[PDB]
Amino acid sequence: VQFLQANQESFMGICGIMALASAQMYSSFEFTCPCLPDYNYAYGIGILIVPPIWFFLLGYVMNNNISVLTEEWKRPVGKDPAVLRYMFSSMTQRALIAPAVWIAVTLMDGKSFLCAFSPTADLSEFVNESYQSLSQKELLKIQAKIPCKDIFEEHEIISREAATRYIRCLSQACGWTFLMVITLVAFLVRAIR
Amino acid sequence: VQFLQANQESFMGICGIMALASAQMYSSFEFTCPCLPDYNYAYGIGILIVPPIWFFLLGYVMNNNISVLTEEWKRPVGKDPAVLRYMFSSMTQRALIAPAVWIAVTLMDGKSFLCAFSPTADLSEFVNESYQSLSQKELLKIQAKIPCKDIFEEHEIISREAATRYIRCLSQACGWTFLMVITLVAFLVRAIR
Amino acid sequence: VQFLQANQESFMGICGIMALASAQMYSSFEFTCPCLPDYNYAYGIGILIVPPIWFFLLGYVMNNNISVLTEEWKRPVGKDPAVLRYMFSSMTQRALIAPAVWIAVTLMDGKSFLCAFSPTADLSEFVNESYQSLSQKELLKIQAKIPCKDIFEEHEIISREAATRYIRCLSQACGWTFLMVITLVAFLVRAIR
Amino acid sequence: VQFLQANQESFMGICGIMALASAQMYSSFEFTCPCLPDYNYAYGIGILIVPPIWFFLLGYVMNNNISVLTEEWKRPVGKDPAVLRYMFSSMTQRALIAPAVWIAVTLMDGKSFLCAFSPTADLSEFVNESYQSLSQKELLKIQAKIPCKDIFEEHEIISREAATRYIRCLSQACGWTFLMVITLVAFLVRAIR
Amino acid sequence: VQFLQANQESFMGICGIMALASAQMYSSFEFTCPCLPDYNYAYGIGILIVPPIWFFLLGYVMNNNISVLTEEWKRPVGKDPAVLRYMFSSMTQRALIAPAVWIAVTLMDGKSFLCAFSPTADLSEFVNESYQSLSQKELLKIQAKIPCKDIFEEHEIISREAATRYIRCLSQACGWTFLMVITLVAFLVRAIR
Amino acid sequence: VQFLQANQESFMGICGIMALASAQMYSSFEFTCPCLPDYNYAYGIGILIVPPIWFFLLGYVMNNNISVLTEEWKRPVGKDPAVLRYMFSSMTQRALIAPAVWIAVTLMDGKSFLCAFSPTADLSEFVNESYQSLSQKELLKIQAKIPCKDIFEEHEIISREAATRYIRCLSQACGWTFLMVITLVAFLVRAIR
Amino acid sequence: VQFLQANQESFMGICGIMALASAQMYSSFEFTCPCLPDYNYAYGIGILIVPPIWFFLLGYVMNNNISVLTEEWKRPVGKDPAVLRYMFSSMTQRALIAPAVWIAVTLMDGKSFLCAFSPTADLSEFVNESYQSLSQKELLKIQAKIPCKDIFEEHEIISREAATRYIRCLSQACGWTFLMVITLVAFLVRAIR
Ligand SMILES: *[C@@H]1O[C@H](CO)[C@@H](O)[C@H](O)[C@H]1NC(C)=O
Ligand SMILES: *[C@@H]1O[C@H](CO)[C@@H](O)[C@H](O)[C@H]1NC(C)=O
Ligand SMILES: *[C@@H]1O[C@H](CO)[C@@H](O)[C@H](O)[C@H]1NC(C)=O
Ligand SMILES: *[C@@H]1O[C@H](CO)[C@@H](O)[C@H](O)[C@H]1NC(C)=O
Ligand SMILES: *[C@@H]1O[C@H](CO)[C@@H](O)[C@H](O)[C@H]1NC(C)=O
Ligand SMILES: *[C@@H]1O[C@H](CO)[C@@H](O)[C@H](O)[C@H]1NC(C)=O
Ligand SMILES: *[C@@H]1O[C@H](CO)[C@@H](O)[C@H](O)[C@H]1NC(C)=O
Repeated sequence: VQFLQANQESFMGICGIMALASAQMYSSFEFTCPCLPDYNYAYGIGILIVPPIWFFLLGYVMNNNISVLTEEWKRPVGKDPAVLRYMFSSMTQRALIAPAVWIAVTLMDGKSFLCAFSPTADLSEFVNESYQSLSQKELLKIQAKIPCKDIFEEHEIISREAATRYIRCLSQACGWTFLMVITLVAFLVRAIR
Repeated sequence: VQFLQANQESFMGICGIMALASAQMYSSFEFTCPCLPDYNYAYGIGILIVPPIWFFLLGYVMNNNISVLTEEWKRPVGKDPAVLRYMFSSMTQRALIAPAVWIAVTLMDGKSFLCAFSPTADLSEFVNESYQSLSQKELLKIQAKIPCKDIFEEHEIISREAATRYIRCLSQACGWTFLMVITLVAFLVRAIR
Repeated sequence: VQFLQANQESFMGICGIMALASAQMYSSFEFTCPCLPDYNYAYGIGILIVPPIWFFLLGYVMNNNISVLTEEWKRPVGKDPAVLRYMFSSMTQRALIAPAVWIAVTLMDGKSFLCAFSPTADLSEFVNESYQSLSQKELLKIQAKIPCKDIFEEHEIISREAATRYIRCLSQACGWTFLMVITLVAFLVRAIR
Repeated sequence: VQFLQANQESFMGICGIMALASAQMYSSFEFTCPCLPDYNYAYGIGILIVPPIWFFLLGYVMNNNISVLTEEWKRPVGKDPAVLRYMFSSMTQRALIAPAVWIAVTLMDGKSFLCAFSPTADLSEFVNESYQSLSQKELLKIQAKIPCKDIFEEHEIISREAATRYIRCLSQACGWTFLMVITLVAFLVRAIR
Repeated sequence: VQFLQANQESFMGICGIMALASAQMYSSFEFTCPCLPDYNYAYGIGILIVPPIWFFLLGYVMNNNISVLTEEWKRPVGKDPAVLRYMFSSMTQRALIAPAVWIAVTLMDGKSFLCAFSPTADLSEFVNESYQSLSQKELLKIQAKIPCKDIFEEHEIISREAATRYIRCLSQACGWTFLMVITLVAFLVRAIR
Repeated sequence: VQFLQANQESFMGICGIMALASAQMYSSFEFTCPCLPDYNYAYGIGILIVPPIWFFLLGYVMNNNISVLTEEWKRPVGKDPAVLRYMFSSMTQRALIAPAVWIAVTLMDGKSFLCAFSPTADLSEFVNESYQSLSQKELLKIQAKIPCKDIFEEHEIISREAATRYIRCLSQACGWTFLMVITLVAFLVRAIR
Repeated sequence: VQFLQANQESFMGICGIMALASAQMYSSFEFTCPCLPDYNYAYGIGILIVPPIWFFLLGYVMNNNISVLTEEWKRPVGKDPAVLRYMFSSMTQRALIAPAVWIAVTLMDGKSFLCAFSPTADLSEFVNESYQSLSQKELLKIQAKIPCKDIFEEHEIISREAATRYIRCLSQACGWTFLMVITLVAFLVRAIR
């Protein structure tokens, strides 16, 4: 939370104020994995996918030049040819910021990955040597409870903390690759056009 | 609480100051489920319904142009035809902000859902296999105590934490659908009129 | 306490500065129920009643136009007829704010209700089935100790937490009804006069 | 401590800055009852009495018009008759603020009352039924240790927490009566002169 | 620490900024009594005596008019007779502030008194009745360890907390007498010269 | 986190604002060593290497003179000869700040060193005397779990805390050498060119 | 950390901003004694010696008049004779501030002394009476672990807390002597030149 208060007053700005808004909203959001073999994937991917869509729509709405764009696109011939495209692309670029920040933040803190890819993941290195031959339905039901400290009661079968750290490392690697690709794309866009 | 201090000074504004007011008021509100089979639904739905109504009335009151609206609507013919409707609709739109923020915040933190829909919910996956045949009145009385950590003393029958996470996920899904529908409506309103 | 720091700088104001003053004073006030069958009601109703009276007097005192009102009311004929009534009613309205805030805050946090109406309340649903036939003097003395966690040592007779939550819900319902009635009255006053 | 930071910037002032100074000084003062039958009363009454005297002297000193008052009172005839009395009374009134704040704060938090009036108080309702006949010297020595959690080791004789709450309620009642009388006096002074 | 942040911005000042500097420096200073019969007195009196001397020297150094004073005192006859004495006395008075604040703060928090006067103090009321006849060298070595919670392991001989509270009360009494005498002297100085 | 809030407002700046950005980002980054003999080195070196590369790219992007550099380098002959090189080198120098801050901070807090060089390190002084003759594959697998408090369960073989402190000291030595070399290079650059 | 935030805004300054920088950097630095008989002295003296050297170099670099000094010292005859020496000495004096602050802070908090002089110190008063005759190599290895709470497991031989307090007192005495000598030197410099 201190990171938001620090990065504040930097723009001082409406463009770079939704970024800290999304970051702080994630910081004050109670992630709760259902820890069920059926609804884990859905919940994880939903937390990963839906809030950025909503932030996109919100950034499109809060821009004071949607009215003019609608008025011009509505006429068969509006009062120029492509200053409209300019402000439209500027609006889209300004809007695309907060979704990227949300996705980066939720990837660096690998809760959604841990909640989503836990039941199906291949954890054969962490499963105990005694219970190394059992129905994968049992392993599904057990591994589903890994992101839940309070519900997991199968310490004699799978080390919970080892698998947690493994999947969190995977999630952080993915987040860093995402950040690098995004920054390269921004570099090309600013250096070409 | 840090989210409110961060989002402050953004408008700097009386319109976008009731939003943080309602958010902070929820943050500093001691939600207390009665954990009784009779008054759970009432308390949950009341916390969900009444404070937004009060915020609506308050936002209507704090606007300095209710006096002029009353004076004009009181005359059979006032000193124009529809600049009154304009300021009235502006007042209503400004007022409708804080109820939406309250409902969104109280849905993302699924306490009201957990308090309200716990006694009647169908929790057959979490009920123990031994006590899978008993009077639904007993299950009513037991499930009523799920939102109360201090009162629940039936660990041999129902896993409390699993059901809590389940209902909290449901509540968060509902909150996200609410936010998306609200944002789409705002988008249409700003893009048409 | 963060709510006061957030709502600060909003008026920026002497009128809307006693509200946060009373709220913060309640936040930093050590409520201590005597937990005796004789002095519970007195203490609860006193905490509910006296501080708003004091805030009323204080708001009357801190207004710089009591001297002029006294000087005019003292003369048999003062130097107009009813600009005095105007400033007097404005002073009274400005003063009536902080008592309302104090009463609302102390009702939402149902300590005074829990301290006051505990010894006399009808708690027959929470009393154990074994001790369901005993002198109501015994129940008086026992229920008096409900708001005190450190003094209550009768867990085999009455569930303390259940009764606490029950009475806190009642208090919050009363507080919400109070807020709604107050806001309706303010609405009528602003819309008529 | 948050109350001081909140009430700050309100005057923005040298008059209403010693009030928060005294309040904060009490907040950051380590009250330590000696818990001995001989020095309890002395310590309690001293903490109640001496700091307000010191604040009075300090408020008299920090006012830049003591030099002129001394120079005029020193002459047999000074260069008017009673503008001196005016500034003297203004200085005295400005000085009398911080002692009142200190006394109110130290009364609302009933430590000085608990430390002072504990050894001599009549606690016959809290003394156990077994030890209801013993030399009042023993009760003196025992009750002296009531404000000390770490020293009290006579739980089989007197309930410490009950007596603590009782005396704290008495102290808060006294503090509220003090505040009411002070505010009434200020009201009369402002409404008459 | 909140007291310093509160008293800040009051002067807004270089004179009244060393006071909060010394107070905060004491607040962030790790007092560590050696708890040995030989070096307790030395450490206590040193913490009481040396830092105020250093603050005196520092306040003398940070004043931009020592160069002129040296240049004038160096000449046999400088370019007036006693405007030098005026600025010298003003410098000395400005410098004497921080030592007083340090001494007051370190007296109100009776650590230095507890560390210094513990081995030699007469604690015959707290010593157990069994060990009331033993070589005062043993009592010296034992009482030396009173300010150290981690080292004291003689609970069967002397109550540590009782003696701690006793000596802390003595220290606070001394601190209050010091503050009163200082304020009286300042009053006389401002009212005479 | 307080260090960032303190060093803020110092530049008041876009150049010296990415430094605190990177420092705060490290402060709010959840380092999680996988504690596996295969992926420890990779994770440690990645955390050490990749974020500074990303900060370099970001500092290159956020500078408003990449467009002009591209436009000039694109032409066979641009509209001078080497004012381009000047602004290019200034941009590169401004960009190189945040990577250095990240590397210094992550070296002073020896987590990456502890995670990376733990499985291969030579810890023969800390290994117990009983298990001083065993397959280095066993020691590899065991030492891999040293940075994980929750996973390490081999206290009868290797002291975890001793090895942790050893490797953290090594990391801090490396960080200090890095800082010294960087500062010497900056000194030469500023004193020559 | 609050001391830095308090002493901030005092200069408001680039000269007196490195002082708080070094103080805060020490506050947010994880001191970790290796607790080995060979590398304790090295680590302690290094933490005491190297960071002030780096702060000296940094303060020399951040001053905007090293370029002019180099340009003038480079010529056989520069465009006056000794205004160069003036700005050079001013730069050196401004640079010497932060090393002094670092050394003072690290001496008042006697970790470096405790880490460095623990293995070689003469602790014959704290060593148990049973183990008062043993090879000083054993005492070396044991005393090396005194600054480490988690590693020290020889409570039957040496009291760890007593020796810790002893060495911390020694370190604080040294720090106070350092501060006094530094202030006297500054006094002489300001009063003579
Ligand atoms: C594996 O299972 C055995 C029981 O067969 C148990 O004793 C052992 O502690 C388990 N180990 C792990 C790492 O789960
Ligand atoms: C279910 O009930 C049995 C008793 O028949 C008990 O042993 C078991 O622990 C219970 N399990 C759960 C998950 O409630
Ligand atoms: C009720 O009293 C019985 C003793 O007759 C006791 O065993 C039981 O735990 C009590 N239950 C409650 C809810 O107080
Ligand atoms: C009163 O004393 C008796 C011993 O006679 C003891 O058993 C009981 O717990 C005591 N009760 C209280 C409230 O002190
Ligand atoms: C005093 O010493 C006796 C042993 O003779 C011990 O039983 C008792 O607890 C001690 N009391 C105190 C207050 O030290
Ligand atoms: C070393 O191993 C032995 C068992 O042979 C055990 O008793 C001892 O505690 C161990 N010591 C350490 C420091 O690991
Ligand atoms: C000293 O060693 C003896 C064993 O000979 C032990 O009983 C005693 O507790 C030890 N005391 C200290 C202070 O180390």
